[PDB]
Amino acid sequence: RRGSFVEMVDNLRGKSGQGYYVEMTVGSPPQTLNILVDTGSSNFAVGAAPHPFLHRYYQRQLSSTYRDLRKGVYVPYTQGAWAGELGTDLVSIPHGPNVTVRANIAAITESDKFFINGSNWEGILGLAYAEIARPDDSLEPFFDSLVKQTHVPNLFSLQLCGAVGGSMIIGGIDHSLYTGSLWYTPIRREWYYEVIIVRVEINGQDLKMDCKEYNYDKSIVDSGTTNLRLPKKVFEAAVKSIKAASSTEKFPDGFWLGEQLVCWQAGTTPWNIFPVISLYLMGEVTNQSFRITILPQQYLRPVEDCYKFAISQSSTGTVMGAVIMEGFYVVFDRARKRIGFAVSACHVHDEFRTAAVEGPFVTLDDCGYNI
Repeated sequence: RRGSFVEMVDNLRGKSGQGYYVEMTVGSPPQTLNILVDTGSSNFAVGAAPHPFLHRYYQRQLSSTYRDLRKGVYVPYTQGAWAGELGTDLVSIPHGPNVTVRANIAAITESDKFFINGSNWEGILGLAYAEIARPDDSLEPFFDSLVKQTHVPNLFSLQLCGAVGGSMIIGGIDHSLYTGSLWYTPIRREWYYEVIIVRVEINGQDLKMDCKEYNYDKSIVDSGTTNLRLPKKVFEAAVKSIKAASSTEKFPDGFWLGEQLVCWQAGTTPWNIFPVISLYLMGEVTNQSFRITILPQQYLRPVEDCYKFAISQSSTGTVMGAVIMEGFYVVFDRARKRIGFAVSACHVHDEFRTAAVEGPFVTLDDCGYNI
């Protein structure tokens, strides 16, 4: 649905490179917890046992509405790992829809390199599809349950604002979160939020690769990942191109690898020397595509003026992480098996440049990886 979701606006907080989170309550009576919003996974899991980096955690023994599934689960992430016990309980989202649903919950009892010290989040809400749920696809993911048990429409939208805060609009599309119009790309397959990139540009200049290279072996939208991550081949070409475009200043070879910071006196970052990056995505009409363009203010992340280069290599395909998303209002329109992009009303920019979403472009031919 469309309108004004004034109670849901600004319901996200983050700690800069540590993830965006929403407040949720579980159990009876309600226990409160901060939950990482992760479009790149499908399990709802919460710490359920003391751990050095948890201020609080879920206490199953205090919930009258708790139920044990008498089954264990473990998950490894691109980053870390946790193990737990499956169960169900009542779940609410205070600054969300006014509903309460029964959902599956992994009670996290052991973990390594998962809970980030000082992140202030205690759990994870995987918003992807059941196909990538652990132990298997029979564990209904949270959002599925929310849609089946209430009249919340099958759809949510995300405006992540860098600098961390933002908005998770559950069930609708809030028009005050974007300017211009919304462009949609088909979701290739309901597992991850898979999309297809058909062309890449650095400051208008085409990288000029077979478009299969761009989606090998998949391209995804993943709010649980900080960086823009590109297949090694695409990554090398892009960094070459980006180096060429910012030559008026030279940087340690290890800046381009994420291994070193770079700094400028306060408020003098030479943004203009850095090119803009553009991904063309497949449109909904045949042979049409559209373009999203991000600024250096997106791929150069600030670090407690200092910056880390937030584009990196991947062997698991393209991950359009938070670097990409912070430019845009992103609509995960699941009812319609599409994802929408519009210019974020909150994205960070200077006076000379802004993120963009333009289209349509005629595009010939095939870009998706097949098994």
